Amino acid sequence: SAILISFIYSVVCLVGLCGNSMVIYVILRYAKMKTATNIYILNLAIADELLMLSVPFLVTSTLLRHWPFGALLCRLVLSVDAVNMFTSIYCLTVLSVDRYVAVVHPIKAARYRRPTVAKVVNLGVWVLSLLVILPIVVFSRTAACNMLMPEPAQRWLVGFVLYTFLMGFLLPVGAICLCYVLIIAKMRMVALKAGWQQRKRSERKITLMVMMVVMVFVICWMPFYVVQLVNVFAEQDDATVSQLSVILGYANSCANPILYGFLSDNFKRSFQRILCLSWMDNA
Amino acid sequence: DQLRQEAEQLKNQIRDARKACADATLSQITNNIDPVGRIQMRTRRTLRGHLAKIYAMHWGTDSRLLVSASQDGKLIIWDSYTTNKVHAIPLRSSWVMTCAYAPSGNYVACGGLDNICSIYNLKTREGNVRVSRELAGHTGYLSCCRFLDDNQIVTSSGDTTCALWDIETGQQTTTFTGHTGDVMSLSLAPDTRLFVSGACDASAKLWDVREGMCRQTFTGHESDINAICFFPNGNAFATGSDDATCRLFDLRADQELMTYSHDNIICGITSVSFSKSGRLLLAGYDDFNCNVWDALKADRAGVLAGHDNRVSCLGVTDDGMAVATGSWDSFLKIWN
Amino acid sequence: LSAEDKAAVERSKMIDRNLREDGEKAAREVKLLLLGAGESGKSTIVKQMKITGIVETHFTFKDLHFKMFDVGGQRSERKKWIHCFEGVTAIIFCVALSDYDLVNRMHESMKLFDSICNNKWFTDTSIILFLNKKDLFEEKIKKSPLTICYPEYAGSNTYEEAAAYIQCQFEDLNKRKDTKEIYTHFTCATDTKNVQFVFDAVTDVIIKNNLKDCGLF
Amino acid sequence: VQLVESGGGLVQPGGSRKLSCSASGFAFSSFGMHWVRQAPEKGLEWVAYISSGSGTIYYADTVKGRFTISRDDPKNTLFLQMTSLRSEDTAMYYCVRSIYYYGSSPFDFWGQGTTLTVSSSDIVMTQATSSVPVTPGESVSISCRSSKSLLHSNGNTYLYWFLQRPGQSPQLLIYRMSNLASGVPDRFSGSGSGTAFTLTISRLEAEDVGVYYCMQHLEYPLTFGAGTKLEL
Amino acid sequence: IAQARKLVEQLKMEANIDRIKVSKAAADLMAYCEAHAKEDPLLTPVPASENPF
Repeated sequence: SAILISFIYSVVCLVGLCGNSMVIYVILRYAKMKTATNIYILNLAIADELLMLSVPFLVTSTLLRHWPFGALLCRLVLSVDAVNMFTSIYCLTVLSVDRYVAVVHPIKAARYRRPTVAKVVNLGVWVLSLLVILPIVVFSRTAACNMLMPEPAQRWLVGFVLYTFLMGFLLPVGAICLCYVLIIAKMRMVALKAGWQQRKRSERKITLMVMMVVMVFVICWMPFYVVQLVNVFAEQDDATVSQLSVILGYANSCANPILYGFLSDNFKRSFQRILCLSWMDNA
Repeated sequence: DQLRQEAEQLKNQIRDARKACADATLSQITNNIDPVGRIQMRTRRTLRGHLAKIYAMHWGTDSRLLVSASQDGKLIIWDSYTTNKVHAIPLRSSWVMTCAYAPSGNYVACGGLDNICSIYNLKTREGNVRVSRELAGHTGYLSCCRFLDDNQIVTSSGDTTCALWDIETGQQTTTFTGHTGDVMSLSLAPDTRLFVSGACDASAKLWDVREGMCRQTFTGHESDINAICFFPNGNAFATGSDDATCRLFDLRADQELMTYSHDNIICGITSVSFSKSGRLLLAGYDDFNCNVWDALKADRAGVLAGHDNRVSCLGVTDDGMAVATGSWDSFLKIWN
Repeated sequence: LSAEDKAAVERSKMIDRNLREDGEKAAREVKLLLLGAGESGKSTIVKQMKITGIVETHFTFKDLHFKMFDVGGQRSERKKWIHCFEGVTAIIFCVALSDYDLVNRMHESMKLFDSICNNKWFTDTSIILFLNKKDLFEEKIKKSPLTICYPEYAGSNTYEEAAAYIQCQFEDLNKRKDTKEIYTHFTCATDTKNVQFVFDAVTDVIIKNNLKDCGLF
Repeated sequence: VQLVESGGGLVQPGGSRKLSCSASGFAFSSFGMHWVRQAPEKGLEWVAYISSGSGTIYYADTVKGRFTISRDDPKNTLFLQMTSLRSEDTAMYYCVRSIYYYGSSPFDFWGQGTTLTVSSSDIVMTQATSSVPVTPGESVSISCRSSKSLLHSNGNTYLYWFLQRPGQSPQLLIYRMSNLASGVPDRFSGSGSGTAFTLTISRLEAEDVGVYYCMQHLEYPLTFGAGTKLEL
Repeated sequence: IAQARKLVEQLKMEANIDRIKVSKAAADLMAYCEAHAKEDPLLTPVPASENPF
């Protein structure tokens, strides 16, 4: 099981990597990042790449059962994980806010929707992430690379398992279902009174493509953040369980470009470019 | 009524005239010349700041400054050695299809559907860029305006006419007629004496300025015309039509010499230009890219594809060290 | 590496800012494009609201400024001055319900509508479609059915049938009905009905645009 | 054009004082501004520079801390605030202009200035001469020498030549060691390189007698000569 | 008739001009192209010194 799941781990890691790196290569040159959109997408792809570039280490920690990389590494890898995860979950939210304020406030939002704002909020995201994840480095050391905060370990352990739960699962899900539901209400209200709207059109498409970017994000990170609570408030656990939970937590970060990437007009065009180029190259 | 016959006889006589002087077939002369080679260019500089399409541009006599005109109601001046902005002038009519930079460097000029070539002064105390004149007298849409001095400009309008003017007064000092359609271009000579025009009637005309009357007519296309320029020696010029073809006319033999086409091209030209040695003709197509040609062999020698949309304007500089292209994607470029 | 070429950059770093501030402010002044048959209804369609070559216009409604660049009075070719209007937000089309017999006119308007709704620069460009001079159409058919101009039509030579027939015959020429939409309305204002229709249609088109400027399709 | 200055007067040592410039006739908001200074019988010294947008401010190594420059673009008004005065700050101050862009002409309009009196690694430019007798028709050539090369690698020569007649205020003559201003004749010129700079007149005439000065704008601060008087 | 007299006078004002053959024109063109082919910064790329771009 360890060998097979390690192969699957490499698969997932490299496919995510390809996704969130091709996204950057496209958005950097052929798309010519100008607006805030391309700022947020680049930041998100970066975060994803980093969160994903640290699978093998934990895949050995599951297989080797020891840390042949050093204490400094046992701190740095874990911290990097934490910061990539949280900044990704915050970039999703800032994107799902960039839209509500762009169809329902398409007049005033001009003052907000600028590049400087994008860059400063990105920096603030990384800042907040580091701030919320430093307690890992401050108390990390080879045990099994884990956290061993002072006693009661339970107090510190669960204190942190609930600091991340809230600020990486609830605020974003409390500001991504809302900001996805104050869009459909409009798109409906301002449809009937146009003089052409028969049985609703384009809502059959923007009600399905919206309840799909709120299904994966909530079905992937849920299992993890619920089984944690279980294991730490019922005293039960198992290996394959946490393995599944982890592979999922790191799976959401592979299917994103397929949502916030290739489905963007700029991406579609700048990718048709390289597509036809390679068609002329190898065919 | 019956006078329409002498017209045909005189046309036949003129055909025989400009035909008897043809025994060369220029392409048959350069059989022994060594070709240019192959020409690749690199986008040295890029110039941003426009928020919409740009419709023309013009360089300066110092090879370093240039000017652009766009639909966002803006006329911008660039320092092409540092991609810096010297001036940004706001316009009144955003339907703009012309621009100009005077030789002295003092004044500039725009023009569009408003039927007015507003003329601006750049070097004024009070630290600003004021509009010195608004020149009216047309009933069409300015398609090109070009200076002669700081006090003599020339305009070409879609009402089938062209005009020479005088600024301090504002009154047409000359009018040029003889067209049967929309004029869409212009080109002045290096001796600033006799210009040339080319109209949607599939015909071009070689004028005079002092006198006022046409001097020669030129045909050979099968469709309308959209661009025209000279050849350094003020003894030839080149037309670019929407039939994908570009042609070279001479002024001493009254005929065309070489035709520039290729079956794999169907789109329409928008702009044309030459080089300081008249050995390489630049052409801007509507297939989102540009082209390059050799004016003595008819065979291409390069391409300048770096544009994600149409190529509306283009212009080589005096010294020679650079080239430019304007595109509907709102990004100016500087090759070399 | 630079002496006074560093104040020639605090200049180009303010010029750009001012350009933006002048480009992030055209949006709220949307740009329509009136049209019409031969001197049919281009008169009052401009003055529905009451605040040199090509005609401009300006009327305000709920913090939204409309500019109606009427162009039906420029005597040149249908083309060389038309791609100067791409990027526009919408298009209007004012046709008469009863003038078809003059000279027929309905045919000319249909040819125009076909030349418009399939142009190279108006694929993604939506359309509005008004139907003016209606109170008179209630009579022209009352005595002269439209079979004069549509012999293939057979039905109630009356308002609620013939009018809907013409509407559904004009709302079906678009060779593509997924990309762009096509609206309809009639000219019974109450001094303010139509312009409200334009407001609704234009906000809907603004949405359908932002929902591609944000990938949410 | 106009550029008036007010605020000058007579104070006691240690006090503080304000000085105000008022412009009339140009796009103030598009123009840098300085405050040059001159003592009773000495040369000129630079003291400040504010830019377009207010996002740039310099000072002299002598004054940082107690002199505060300020600008109000709407009412077209400049300001200098002084704290902790001394006797070395007794002088006449001049409001000035400066616009920078390719083809510019800095220091193209000097004001008239106010007067302030009280009780009791920088480049140097050597202006040796202090008197020269002449008579009309005489063609002269004044000298200015530096302690470093003024020519920047971009092909220029950041030197300036000024002038100041009695009971008047200065009047630019040359900018960048070769180029000539607008409002003066072809009688004046200049040339040289790298610490050697020669001015050139032809067919002298009254209204030219005064004290020519020298200046460099290669890098801040800015330094002046010491007065090449030109009498008969 | 409205514009069938001055038009013909003009068309006559054209045919009455000397017209050289084409070979001399081609020769002049190629000669101007040769005598200046050394200062064509695009036909003969210059080193990166005299190339401020």
